[PDB]
Amino acid sequence: MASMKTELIRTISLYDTIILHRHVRPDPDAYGSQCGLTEILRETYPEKNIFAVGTPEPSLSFLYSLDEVDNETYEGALVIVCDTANQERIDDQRYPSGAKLMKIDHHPNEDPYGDLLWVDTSASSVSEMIYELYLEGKEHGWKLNTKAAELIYAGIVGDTGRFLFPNTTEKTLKYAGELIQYPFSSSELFNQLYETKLNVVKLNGFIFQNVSLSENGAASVFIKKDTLEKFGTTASEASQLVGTLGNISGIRAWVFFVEEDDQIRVRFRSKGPVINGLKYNGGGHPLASGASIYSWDEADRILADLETLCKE
Repeated sequence: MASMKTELIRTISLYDTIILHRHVRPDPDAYGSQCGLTEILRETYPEKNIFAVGTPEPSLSFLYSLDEVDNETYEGALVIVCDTANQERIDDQRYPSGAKLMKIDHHPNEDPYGDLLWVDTSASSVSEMIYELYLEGKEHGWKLNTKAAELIYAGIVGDTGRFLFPNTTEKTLKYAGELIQYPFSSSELFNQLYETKLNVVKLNGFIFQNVSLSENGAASVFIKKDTLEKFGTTASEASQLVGTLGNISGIRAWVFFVEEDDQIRVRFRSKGPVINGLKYNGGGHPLASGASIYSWDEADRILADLETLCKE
């Protein structure tokens, strides 16, 4: 809604202090929406006290640095939470202690928190929504500088896997075209987003070398303790590699089994068949899913089922 968009801008003009949140374990969209908006507000309102809080992610610290804020700073503040569907995942829970709370998200509105809410499930990403907000804010004095343009672009390219994912729409590409006119270097941004440690690259090599495809295009990857120790890779590094099998000729759906301290992180992926239906105490989207498990026996039966989902 255009009105709804205007009501956010009006509210932002009104508060002297604005403190911005995002979700725990932030991804590029969280940096681009939260920090992109911070940077628009800093440029536009050099008289306001603007702060972006939370715990940084070291692989994205190159985008922007966060602030360490006192409890007193929230008194009478506007608080803005970006890209966070559930209150319990907001990084830095002090979010409701301001005078006002504003929710800007693209995930379904199951937790309809905020005094003002702007939820658009058709946006690719919350970074796209921030660029659309800025388009409506321009007429009200908003300024997008080079740093902000770079943040928003980074959000959009990280969240869509660089216009690869089904969440890419016409607006995504249009706004990216607009944003790429700012004098930041897109190629050094991509170099940094995609920079990968040699040991993780090696683990990725081990996975490619040993993957096998059934008759039905099903595939599986067991990354056990020993494997992690040998490559010096964390379980989280290993699981983040699940998406690298997607270009294999004839692959339909696959799964990673990563052995953690407490559980075994399971990651599912599919080139077509729906895999949320595969129940095992965890679900997700139709082509990307997750769950936990507690023995290899249980993994072995997930396998039998994957075979079936792929045969059918």
